[PDB]
Amino acid sequence: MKIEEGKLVIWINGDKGYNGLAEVGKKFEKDTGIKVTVEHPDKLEEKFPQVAATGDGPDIIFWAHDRFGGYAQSGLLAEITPDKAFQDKLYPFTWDAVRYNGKLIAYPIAVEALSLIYNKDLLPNPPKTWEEIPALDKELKAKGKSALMFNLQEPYFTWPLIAADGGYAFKYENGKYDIKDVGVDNAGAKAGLTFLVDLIKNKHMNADTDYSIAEAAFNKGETAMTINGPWAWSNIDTSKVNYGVTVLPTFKGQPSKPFVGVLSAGINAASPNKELAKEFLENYLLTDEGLEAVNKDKPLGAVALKSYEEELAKDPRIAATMENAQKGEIMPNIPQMSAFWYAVRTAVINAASGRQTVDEALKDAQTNSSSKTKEQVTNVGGAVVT
Ligand SMILES: OC[C@H]1O[C@H](O[C@H]2[C@H](O)[C@@H](O)[C@@H](O)O[C@@H]2CO)[C@H](O)[C@@H](O)[C@@H]1O
Repeated sequence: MKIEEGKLVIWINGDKGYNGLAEVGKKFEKDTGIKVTVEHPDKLEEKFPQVAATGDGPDIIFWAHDRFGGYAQSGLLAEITPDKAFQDKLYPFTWDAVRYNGKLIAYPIAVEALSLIYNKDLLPNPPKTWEEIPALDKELKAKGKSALMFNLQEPYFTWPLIAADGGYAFKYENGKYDIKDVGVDNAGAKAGLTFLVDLIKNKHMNADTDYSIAEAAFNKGETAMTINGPWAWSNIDTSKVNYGVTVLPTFKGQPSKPFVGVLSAGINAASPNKELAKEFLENYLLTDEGLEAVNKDKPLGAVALKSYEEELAKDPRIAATMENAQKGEIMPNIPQMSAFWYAVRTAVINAASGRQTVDEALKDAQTNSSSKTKEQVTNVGGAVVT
């Protein structure tokens, strides 16, 4: 109703291959007459639940699977209906990532994990440990370069270090995540965040560094290393930088443990075009030709579609992505994930900027993460005085 019948509107993050996705949309339109419009709103993962709560928003939303349990619990995502032959085309573990309360609530697209990206002309042998980074930066600074820059504003990028020596989100046991058993303020989490904060205090990193600042610096050759996902490789290809993609550094001898996302496509529960969305996703996007179009724009990572992953696997960068994914953990998709991420975002930004100590910051994050959230998608705009 509110979403227009007879067309598809799609939202996807602006760092992904939205132009390639639009090409698949234009093919669909040429074949079927059905217009497909791709948009990449800022903060789409916050906008979606707000507008979808009223029956508006896109027909299809692309995001990592971790947000989708919350959306489904709120009644905002449709159960999908792929048949067995279709399900056979994708890796079983990717279907598990989009299963919520026994139901499939999105189409898996690709497996995303962070890797260490390095400039082979500044650093032909990248460091195997976090511990050696301060000395490396000291050496490079004397010559007008830095060792490492990555996004310090989103906790996704610092999580691998927090988790390395023992940090965790929710304990999983016997078919359930226990929201009362959270691992954000244990000794391992404290050790990792303390190491990051010390890097900042010793002027090896800047607390204000964000995604754009880090990407620009790496791609200009000002910093020897960054931490990012497969989507970023396209812009580095364009840049003058000769780069490699490798395993994340260890911390206290333990592998960094990135939280692994499955980029997924959910169908708005209010869409009058659920059948059109199914046809588009199963018969146009999740094909070798469709994924190629998106992947050529911005790499997806290790795709869920078996036939195309076999092609993409011939690539040391994908081998590295998989190595890092296997050392980390697939994110939970439970509704509590939103609270978890907001809590850890606050702790990381506050500790990095010197607004809180590490102990103070993570104690707060532990409290909010483990608080069973009576969640609402209501807002002030619908409020009425009674
Ligand atoms: O930083 C917290 C943030 O992490 C994840 O978002 C990732 C996403 O998985 C990637 O596809 C890519 O877009 O980078 C994002 C971080 O900027 C979680 O998916 C998200 O819920 C969480 O807020």
